[PDB]
Amino acid sequence: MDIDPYKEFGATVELLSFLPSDFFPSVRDLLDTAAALYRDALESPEHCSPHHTALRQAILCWGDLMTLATWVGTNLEDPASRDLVVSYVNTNVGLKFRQLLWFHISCLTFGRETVLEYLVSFGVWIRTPPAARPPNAPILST
Amino acid sequence: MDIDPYKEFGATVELLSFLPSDFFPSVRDLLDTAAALYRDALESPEHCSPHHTALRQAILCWGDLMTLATWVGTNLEDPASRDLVVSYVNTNVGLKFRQLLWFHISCLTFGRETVLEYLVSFGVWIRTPPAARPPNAPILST
Ligand SMILES: [Cl-]
Ligand SMILES: [Cl-]
Ligand SMILES: [Cl-]
Repeated sequence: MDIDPYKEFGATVELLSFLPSDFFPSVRDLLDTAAALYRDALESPEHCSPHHTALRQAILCWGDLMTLATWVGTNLEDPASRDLVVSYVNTNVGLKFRQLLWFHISCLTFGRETVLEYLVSFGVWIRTPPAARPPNAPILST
Repeated sequence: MDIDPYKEFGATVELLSFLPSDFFPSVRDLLDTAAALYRDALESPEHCSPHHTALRQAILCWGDLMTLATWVGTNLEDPASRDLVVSYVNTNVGLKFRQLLWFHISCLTFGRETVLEYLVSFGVWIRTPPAARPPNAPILST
């Protein structure tokens, strides 16, 4: 089987991958922000929206991923398990889940429709040769 | 925060934990049932249910778990192997993923409410002496 966590929301993995990695904030900064704003909504008994329903599972899934990454990097007596877990987290799943947190939090702050257009706008800007774009890349607001 | 993934769906971690860990099918079977019933709906871009939105996310991050497992057995010496990491996973979050997959799939097949009422009745039924219960077990259907 094969699923795109973004398809049901009107985006894809490729649309987010077209953003540069350094653009997304850290896993901890996103987690902090997700609490401060939607602490109350996330811990509620009402699916506030499919964005809330996705954000709860994603956040909990990542903690499962992080428990495993901890066990593998600490309790394997092979020393290369450190570098393998650091690589796995940076290279692979940390950035994949940094995008996912950012998408659903921004859809909740600026609305799904606003956020999507910002992707496509960012998409032309990056694809555009530098002397032909504005020095500042696009920016998200209401 | 502290997010119960069952709370927006009327249940709690303790209610799923109220059934014996023997009871929930392997993660592999549940994926097969999930792909055999809601493949096209889960891959659909249509939000089909808050259960759908949540099932999609659980499916993908079981894969992120097994992907890490693979790295360890591939990139490290064979005493630390994929079989070791996976044995760790299934000991840990393995049941947690079986309960989730079951709850959300079985909530799609039968009514959600059917499932919740089953959880309590089946849970007490297996705990009751044969002499002091009805002979026929609480069951799920429509
Ligand atoms: Cl971080
Ligand atoms: Cl392109
Ligand atoms: Cl008991």
